Amino acid sequence: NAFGFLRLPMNFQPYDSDADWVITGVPFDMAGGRHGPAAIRQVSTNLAWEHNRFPWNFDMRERLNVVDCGDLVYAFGDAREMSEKLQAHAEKLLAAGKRMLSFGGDHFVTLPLLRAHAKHFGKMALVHFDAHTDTYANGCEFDHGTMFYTAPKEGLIDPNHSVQIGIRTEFDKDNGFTVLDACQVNDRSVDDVIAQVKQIVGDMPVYLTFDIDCLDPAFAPGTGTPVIGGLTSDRAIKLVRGLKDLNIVGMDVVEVAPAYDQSEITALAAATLALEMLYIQAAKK
Amino acid sequence: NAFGFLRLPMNFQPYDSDADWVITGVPFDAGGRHGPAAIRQVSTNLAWEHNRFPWNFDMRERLNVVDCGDLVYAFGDAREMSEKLQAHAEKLLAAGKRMLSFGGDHFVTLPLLRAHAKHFGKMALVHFDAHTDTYANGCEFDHGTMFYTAPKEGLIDPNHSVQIGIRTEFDKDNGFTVLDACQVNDRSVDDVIAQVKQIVGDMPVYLTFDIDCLDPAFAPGTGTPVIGGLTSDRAIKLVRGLKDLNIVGMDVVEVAPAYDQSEITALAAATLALEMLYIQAAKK
Amino acid sequence: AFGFLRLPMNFQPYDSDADWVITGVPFDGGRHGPAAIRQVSTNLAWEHNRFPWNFDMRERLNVVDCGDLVYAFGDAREMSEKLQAHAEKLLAAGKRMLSFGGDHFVTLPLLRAHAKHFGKMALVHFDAHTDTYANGCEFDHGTMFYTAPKEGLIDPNHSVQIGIRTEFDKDNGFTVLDACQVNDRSVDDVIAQVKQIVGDMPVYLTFDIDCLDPAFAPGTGTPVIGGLTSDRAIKLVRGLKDLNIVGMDVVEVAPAYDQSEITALAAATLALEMLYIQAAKKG
Amino acid sequence: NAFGFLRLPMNFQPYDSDADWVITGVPFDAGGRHGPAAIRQVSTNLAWEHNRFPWNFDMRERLNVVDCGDLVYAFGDAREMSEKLQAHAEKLLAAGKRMLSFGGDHFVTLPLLRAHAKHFGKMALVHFDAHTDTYANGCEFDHGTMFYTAPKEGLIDPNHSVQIGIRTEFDKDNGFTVLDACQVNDRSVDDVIAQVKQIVGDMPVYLTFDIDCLDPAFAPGTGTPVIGGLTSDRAIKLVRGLKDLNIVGMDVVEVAPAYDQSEITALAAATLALEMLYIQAAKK
Amino acid sequence: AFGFLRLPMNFQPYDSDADWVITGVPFDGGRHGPAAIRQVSTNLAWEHNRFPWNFDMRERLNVVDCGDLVYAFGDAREMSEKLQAHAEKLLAAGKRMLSFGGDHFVTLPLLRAHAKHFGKMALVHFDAHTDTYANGCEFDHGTMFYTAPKEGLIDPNHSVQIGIRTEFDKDNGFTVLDACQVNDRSVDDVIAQVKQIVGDMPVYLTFDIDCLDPAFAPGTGTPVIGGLTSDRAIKLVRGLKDLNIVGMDVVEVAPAYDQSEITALAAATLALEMLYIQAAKKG
Amino acid sequence: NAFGFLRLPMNFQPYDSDADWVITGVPFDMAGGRHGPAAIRQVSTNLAWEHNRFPWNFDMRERLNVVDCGDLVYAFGDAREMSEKLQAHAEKLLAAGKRMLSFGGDHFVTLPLLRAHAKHFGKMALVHFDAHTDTYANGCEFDHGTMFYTAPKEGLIDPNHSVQIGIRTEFDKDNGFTVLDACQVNDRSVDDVIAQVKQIVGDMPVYLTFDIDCLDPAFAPGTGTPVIGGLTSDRAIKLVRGLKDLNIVGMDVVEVAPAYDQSEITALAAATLALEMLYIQAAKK
Ligand SMILES: [Mn+2]
Ligand SMILES: [Mn+2]
Ligand SMILES: [Mn+2]
Ligand SMILES: [Mn+2]
Ligand SMILES: [Mn+2]
Ligand SMILES: [Mn+2]
Ligand SMILES: [Mn+2]
Ligand SMILES: [Mn+2]
Ligand SMILES: [Mn+2]
Ligand SMILES: [Mn+2]
Ligand SMILES: [Mn+2]
Ligand SMILES: [Mn+2]
Repeated sequence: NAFGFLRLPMNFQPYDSDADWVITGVPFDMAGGRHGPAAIRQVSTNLAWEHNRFPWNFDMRERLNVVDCGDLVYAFGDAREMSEKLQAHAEKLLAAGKRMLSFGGDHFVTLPLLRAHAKHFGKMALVHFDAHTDTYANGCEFDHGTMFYTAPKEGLIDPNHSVQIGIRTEFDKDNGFTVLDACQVNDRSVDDVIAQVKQIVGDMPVYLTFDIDCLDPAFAPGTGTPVIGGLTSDRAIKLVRGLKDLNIVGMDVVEVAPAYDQSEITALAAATLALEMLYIQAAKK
Repeated sequence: NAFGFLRLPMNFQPYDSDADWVITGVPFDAGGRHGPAAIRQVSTNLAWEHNRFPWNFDMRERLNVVDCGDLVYAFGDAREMSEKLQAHAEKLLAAGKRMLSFGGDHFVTLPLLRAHAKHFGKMALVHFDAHTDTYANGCEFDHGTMFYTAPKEGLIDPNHSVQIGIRTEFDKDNGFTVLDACQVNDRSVDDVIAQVKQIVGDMPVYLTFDIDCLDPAFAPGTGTPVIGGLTSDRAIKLVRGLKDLNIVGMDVVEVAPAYDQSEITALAAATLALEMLYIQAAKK
Repeated sequence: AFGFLRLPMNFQPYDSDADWVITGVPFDGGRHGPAAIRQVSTNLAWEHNRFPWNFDMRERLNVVDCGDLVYAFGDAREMSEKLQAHAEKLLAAGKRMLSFGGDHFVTLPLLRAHAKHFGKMALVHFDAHTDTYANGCEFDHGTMFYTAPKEGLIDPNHSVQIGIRTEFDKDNGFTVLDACQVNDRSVDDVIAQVKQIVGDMPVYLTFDIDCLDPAFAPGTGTPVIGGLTSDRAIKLVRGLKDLNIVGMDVVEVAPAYDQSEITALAAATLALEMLYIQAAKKG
Repeated sequence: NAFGFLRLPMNFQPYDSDADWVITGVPFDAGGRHGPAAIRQVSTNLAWEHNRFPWNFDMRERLNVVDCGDLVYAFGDAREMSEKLQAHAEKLLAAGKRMLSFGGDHFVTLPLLRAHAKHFGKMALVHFDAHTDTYANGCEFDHGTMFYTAPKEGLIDPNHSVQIGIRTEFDKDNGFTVLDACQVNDRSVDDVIAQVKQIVGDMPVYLTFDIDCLDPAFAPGTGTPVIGGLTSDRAIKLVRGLKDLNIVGMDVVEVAPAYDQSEITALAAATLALEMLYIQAAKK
Repeated sequence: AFGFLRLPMNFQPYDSDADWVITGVPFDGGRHGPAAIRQVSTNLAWEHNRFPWNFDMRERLNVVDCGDLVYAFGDAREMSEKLQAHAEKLLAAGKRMLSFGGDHFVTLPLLRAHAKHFGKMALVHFDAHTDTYANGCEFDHGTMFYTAPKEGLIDPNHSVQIGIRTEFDKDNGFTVLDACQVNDRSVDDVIAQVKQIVGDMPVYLTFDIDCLDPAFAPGTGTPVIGGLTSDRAIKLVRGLKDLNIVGMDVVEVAPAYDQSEITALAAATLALEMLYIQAAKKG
Repeated sequence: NAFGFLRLPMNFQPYDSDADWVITGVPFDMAGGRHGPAAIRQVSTNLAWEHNRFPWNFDMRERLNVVDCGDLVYAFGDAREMSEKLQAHAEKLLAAGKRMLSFGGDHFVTLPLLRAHAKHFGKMALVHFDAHTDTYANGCEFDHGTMFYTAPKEGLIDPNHSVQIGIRTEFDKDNGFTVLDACQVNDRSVDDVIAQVKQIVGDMPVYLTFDIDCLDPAFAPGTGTPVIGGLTSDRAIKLVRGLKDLNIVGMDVVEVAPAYDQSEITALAAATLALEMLYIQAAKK
């Protein structure tokens, strides 16, 4: 109570709660993204004092019952156990009617989530903010750059209605994934880019995943794999806000590595983005 | 002598000096006390330029600026800081001097507004910040309440005031014109300045600049950060675009050196401060 | 596997199958610039094709890193002389130079060696400063582009200075594209004007990292607010492909003032782009 | 559940729990608010040890410890923090629980002393700090005045109290025995502990630990640092040497994470905290 | 001039006039340990005779640095196998090893190679942890000195563990000199007991940097308060001269958590002492 | 006024003031010791609130008129001008009857000071706290490791009554300088070491110079040339305090490089040592 993200209530038995949205922390890397959820929670008090978060004219916590269920408990080193307890957690939540905002953690945390969400929402469109496309063909079982190769192959997402925003590194130009790379995103208007995004997604249900490395290192230095020429936090937030009218079933923010943060501005970016992900959900009501 | 901000002369008895502009540091409340120190130390970066770019003249040739050090007051006592600070300002103003002031908590502006209102009348406030600082029901010494109190005491006129760079909850119905960061970041400097001049009119202006207006990327060293702010480039051009307004006093506040990174925030504040001085000099 | 971008170290590069040689020049807190740049560059090494390129620079050029220049602990005079000798023998053997600072001063020896082998050059200069101070000490950064034209090394009248944010001289023949306008103009616009100024002349490309705004390059000794973004820096560099760049360096990185290695990463990324735009013209 | 300090259970309704010891965080005033957060985050470093060295048993097997989170109070209001904090403590104490408390400003101890005095009588204070915190003429909410006020309100008896690690000006004439850092650093642990036991007697003890007691080399993360302090090794052995005293409550305060370096200070505090728990457990 | 302590790099060290070879083993935030250690070591290089010694180690041993071990980005199994192969071929050619971590796990391959060439060894272990966990993952730091005795690589009964500050097993044959007593006893006292435990057996010297108190070595991934000072660490290492040390490593340095480079400097200084005490016995 | 070190009065015209002791800052390196005096001043407020600085039972500022004259103004790059304006400054102060506590800055700052002091006090005994002996035979004209070679050769100090405390690096064992190296200093009692110091110095006038690198890097990380195995701040302060009965004519603290400081603990060590240097002067009265 008054102890989680944004001073929301902790509830460690959330499956039968009245919550609409459950926040879950997943401290996991396989560096230093393990403390991402702690850092995000700790800095979110910056945001909590606004009754109506700018620029909105209503309070999210009045339109949505959001609870923080803490962090996922699993064997210290084991990633298989992480992955299985994460998908299990996610399935039990979805079956109870709840929706998920999730804090990472390694981006790999997303595969368990997509798997669980796919069972309840069908094949999904992926809106992916990152500097990496994370479609690596031959990597380790738990590599965090291989999950959006594995997800289409397991029929979890449809590349042909997915969009990858802020890319700045080598990628495969023929996946059916539409790559809106940081170069053009930075040189195009937010409206322009949202228009193109909406055209691709359709009315398909969306999973929204945001690796913080998508922001330029100056705006978000606290990440393990930085790439220069990224987005501003102002552009990120405007883009996220522009996704209001999509059918976003679930969402997560990942790769925040507090050990490389500077005066918390990377955790602040994640907490503000996570809150915007909530407000756009509340604004559809 | 050669020891204060920008290697300007220290003068701890400025009231009868032949200085036009007096720099005053006010170390007051986290940890924005070293704001003035940080600003002065980093300012030597700028001092070597004879004509600070992009100006084609030397501010120091057109204006006598002296740095009078920091305001002495009972260490924790805030009611002393205010009375000592207003008195300082009143005596400087009566002697014909003008003030560039370094914070320090943003609250320090309210004493300076009281002092300035007695000498210049009701003012227009040009307010760069991420917060509107109009909180109605707060502690008498809360930093985010100065622009609720000031209109109520008749110091400033909301209806010619403007609040630039806002990124947090505010009050749309109170007379202040709020140019939010979302907007300012998407609009040209000329567009915004035009609008600023429209609202302000011919009226006299007190310019207050809370560094949290700048995005934490450029001003990480602040106590209450908000993402999606202004760049240093935009902040400096906007400030430079107020040349033609009647700016009677000015301050830069909320630099918390504990959270600064490679002295970036203090550099921005000192640069902005210097630009505030050139605006004055380019009219003389 | 051990030098910049996991390239081969070759401490005997004068006779070698390499077409380009990377040389660290630790010199003054920019001693450690070259180390910082190498260490962070592994972030880029894993990309077969460095985005947004369509091929691997490593398959179009043999590039080797011969380490750092050895000179007397404090003697800058030996530093200069051993630096210019180093280049003269590299440039002599039909090998090019990407060099890492280090003090910006390091460019002046390199310009002396380059002028003997390519003639008077156009200077493409990324910096917040113009570095043209006449009445300055013998070994001093800032003064090089007063000395270099008087020694007939570069032609101011085809030289361009990009990102300037500080006091400078308007009447000396250098074209200054200050950070105020560079940030308000399109890259294409600026590149067009660069190409117009330089013409067909061989260019030396020098990049003082303070050109970037301190938010992006905090790790610098002489920082100035209101500079360029890394995005704009990289697009401008990339836009110089069609010019004839004979030599290039990246200087002023100071790790003691770096934050989460972002200055070093910006310099390593720019340096890699300087290599790609070379590889772009040979293939 | 598995979420609080040392991965212990959270329980936000601890008053009727079957817990022996309750951990409470009090975020209050620079920037010692994140003291509790910092302590909890770093504490996982210790949690993996089943028998925390050098003990030959597991504290968690002998004691039910729960973490009840942080004290909620009106954000800036300090008079609320005190009344809410004393009430919290009184209700826990009446229910038979004992308190390990994380600061937070050192001032938080005075409410906890009021609560404890009602349940345990007048106490002996064992006080590790670089400051004596006995300032007579201060603000009602000044951190360095709690051990002037507490004797005057009859909460503690100076004549069985001891102040360990002092490195700054103090008052020799007020009943407290002051073991200065110069002395403690030159004397064996057994020597000092002998003396501590002599002074304290059989009387009940409240153990308060301000982290600035540790030399800034080991606890850089503090707001008022003083050189020539204690090592973490000496601090932990001294604390461990109080096993036989009747310690009724305990706290660790003044961890300012903004000034911490690689989480060293928070680690020391959490380790010391855990040792405070083992002292209790080794008597049960 | 480019490796540790400005020693020569030699990427082909198997046939070389060197008697000792320095090898970085970047492995997991200890990837960057070896770099950090090399970069800071120049602080020591300028001393002809490293204090308090009466001669130059560099004039009694040929020491070279062959860089870092090349292995698959994430495959630790290849890391181990290429590491043990590396050592087996070095130890085979009559060359010794000072190695830099890197994860402490790196020692286990090195112990496998060393045991084949020197037999079962006494372990002199500086760490806050005993690293004897039985029921742990295949590749995991902490478990090595459970695996190493079961594989007959070391003899617990002549092995000593110095600086322990955490849970451990009292009954397994290892002699634990915990940081509580080590800090309360004289170096001579402790060295005497070390010499008594080890006897005439060949020793492998492994130094996990968390042994030092976090105040002295902040840059570590698993820190524990109440550890050793660098002064005491260096005096203890120095006191092992008369023992027969066949191989040595320094591990767990994590720069992401270092403060003003003091952890790296402590490790580079210890490593240099490990070299002097070798040079002490040959001259 | 109330603006210098320890909130003491600034006085930029100190030669004819009533001060006994003048504090002078010398921002100079030839890295990053230039801001040493600023850092020292800024952190000294930590100390200023104690009326009687522990462990003393009197107030220094009651027994001594101490003023801070600011920093020495000279040509930005030129060290010759630094050196000459520094010695000139020092001579004018000494001739006026004033005594000097000086903040560095590069250790080289000491040569101008010794030169000026020698003219007024004669040949001096040097009490030197540092990890380096600074007796380098062949270095640059302004090398900061060569000044205590140059000073005996110019007849400024007598090595045979000088003592070098906390040494941890290669030095020349036959200078007549008595080296009390950190190894033994750390293993010997403070009384023991002071006794030996007093025996060597005699009643000769002492210049006390303290390079902060003498402290172990953990206690004082903010220096350019660190060496491990140094002294604690507690031992440094006790030793300095033990020099009360020597005839210390002048004093300085040098090499504080704020760019490598951690939470100001290096500047705090210098400011506390500098204050102790003042209290021992006041305690003889
Ligand atoms: Mn990414
Ligand atoms: Mn990703
Ligand atoms: Mn604000
Ligand atoms: Mn404000
Ligand atoms: Mn520059
Ligand atoms: Mn330059
Ligand atoms: Mn205290
Ligand atoms: Mn206290
Ligand atoms: Mn360990
Ligand atoms: Mn270990
Ligand atoms: Mn030294
Ligand atoms: Mn020295």
